[PDB]
Amino acid sequence: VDYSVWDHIEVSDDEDETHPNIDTASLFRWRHQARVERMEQFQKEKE
Amino acid sequence: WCIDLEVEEKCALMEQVAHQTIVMQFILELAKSLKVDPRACFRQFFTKIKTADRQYMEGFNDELEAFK
Amino acid sequence: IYYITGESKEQVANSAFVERVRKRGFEVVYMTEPIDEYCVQQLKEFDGKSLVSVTKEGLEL
Amino acid sequence: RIMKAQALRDNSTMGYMMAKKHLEINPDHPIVETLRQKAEADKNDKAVKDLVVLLFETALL
Amino acid sequence: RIMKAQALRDNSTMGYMMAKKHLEINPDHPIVETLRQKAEADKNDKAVKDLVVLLFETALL
Amino acid sequence: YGEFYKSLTNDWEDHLAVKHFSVEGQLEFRALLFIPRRAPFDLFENKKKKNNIKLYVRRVF
Amino acid sequence: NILLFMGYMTKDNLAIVTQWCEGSSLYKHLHVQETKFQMFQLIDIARQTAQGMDYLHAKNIIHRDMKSNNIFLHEGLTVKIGDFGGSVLWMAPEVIRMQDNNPFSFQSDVYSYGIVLYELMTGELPYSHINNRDQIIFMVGRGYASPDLSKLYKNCPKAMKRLVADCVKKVKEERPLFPQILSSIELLQ
Repeated sequence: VDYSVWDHIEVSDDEDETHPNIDTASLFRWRHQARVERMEQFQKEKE
Repeated sequence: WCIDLEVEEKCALMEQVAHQTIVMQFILELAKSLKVDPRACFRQFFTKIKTADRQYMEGFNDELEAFK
Repeated sequence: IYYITGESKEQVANSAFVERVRKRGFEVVYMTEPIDEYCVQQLKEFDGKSLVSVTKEGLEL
Repeated sequence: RIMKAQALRDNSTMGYMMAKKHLEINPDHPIVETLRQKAEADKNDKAVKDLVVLLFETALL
Repeated sequence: RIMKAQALRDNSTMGYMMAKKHLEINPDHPIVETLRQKAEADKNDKAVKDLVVLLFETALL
Repeated sequence: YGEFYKSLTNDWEDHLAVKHFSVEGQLEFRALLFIPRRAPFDLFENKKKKNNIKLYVRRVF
Repeated sequence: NILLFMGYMTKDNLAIVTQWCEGSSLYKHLHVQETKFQMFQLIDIARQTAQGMDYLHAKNIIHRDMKSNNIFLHEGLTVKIGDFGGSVLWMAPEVIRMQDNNPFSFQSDVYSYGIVLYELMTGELPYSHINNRDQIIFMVGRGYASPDLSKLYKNCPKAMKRLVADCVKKVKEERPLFPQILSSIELLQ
């Protein structure tokens, strides 16, 4: 019964990992931005 | 039905009309007093220990039995 | 977008802040619920247009 | 006051629940003494009608 | 009005979120025109001081 | 205790008061209960009650 | 017959959707209005934002142009980093130049933290009297400029004013010190 396919998932808009010294609503939009830019550089690497 | 045999009827079955009618008639008065359906508003409120069930129930049992 | 918040529709509609914007043919939004304050704190603009309170200093018409 | 200020009012039910007012007058007071003397001199006086409301509003506040 | 009426909010720290009241007068309206005539004769006259508290109270209300 | 409270709570200040006791019988628990000197900023704002009493068995959390 | 005993004694609500304070920018707090708090609170909001930056940088997350405005100050001892924020930029010279198009490295934000720490210490813009746009752009980009220590408050003790002076010296340096900066400021409290 291997569950290793589920081991690592990235979720922007997660309330369980907001730092208390940061505006929570700023961090979600800011963490979403990093995901999309990482993906676009990897799409460019495929080109 | 409590009207049906008022001359002759046995106490237990009419005391159950008292119970049914007081509980339902209170609900219907609240359903006029509010927007609610009598299925949506509900007998969770019958848990209350309050004197308004005990004193008033027997007062109206006497009134509604005696007058007819 | 011009708006005003208060205890009821008619109390807002009669309120002393509103006469000039009515006379000049503008449209005032009425916001008559306690929860409106909490959404208006965050809805600073709509469709690129800012929301301006009729009951604040520096009101530009 | 408090119920009207709640964010999650459930406003229809409270609109039924709000309880009604009784007005109390001070028999010894120059105002009540005067208003009575005025209302006894003319029961239908428009001045006592205009008075009774102005007086009443002050007591709401 | 709404923040003052909350059951479980500490309003002691309101000092940074309470706004300050700016009073505005109708230059056209008779009472304010008369008040510049009244104030003209004596700047220190208490009778005009007494209006500017009564009018303020009436405007607050 | 006073330095333990600061260690458990990350507070600067010394505890307001302490209870320390042991319950006998089949349930053998020991407990410290500290009252803070000043109420925490977010005492009611949180989604759920924020970790105030921590449960240990044989000194592992 | 059916009329009496009307009163119905319903439930009451105590659940509150607590308002959040619209935070001030430090520009709002320092220049644009001049709202005053005791210097220990100013060092506390430095610690609070340094913890925020420390918790942040552990995730390889970089926002360019960290500034005194994009931070918000709220009710209680409460200061908290945001994104809302010619225009008033603060920069490491590596970012200014055309040379490398991703000047993404953490040191930039550390030095930009050092700039906002000097805003906390000065309560007035760095370079506010010294320059117009040509000199402040050119001399900084050439690595050839410093804001004056004249505006940095002498009500600070030696411990933190020296650490802030090291926050000027970091322009010369490549050191991503944030957890150790955090240790240093924390312990110096």
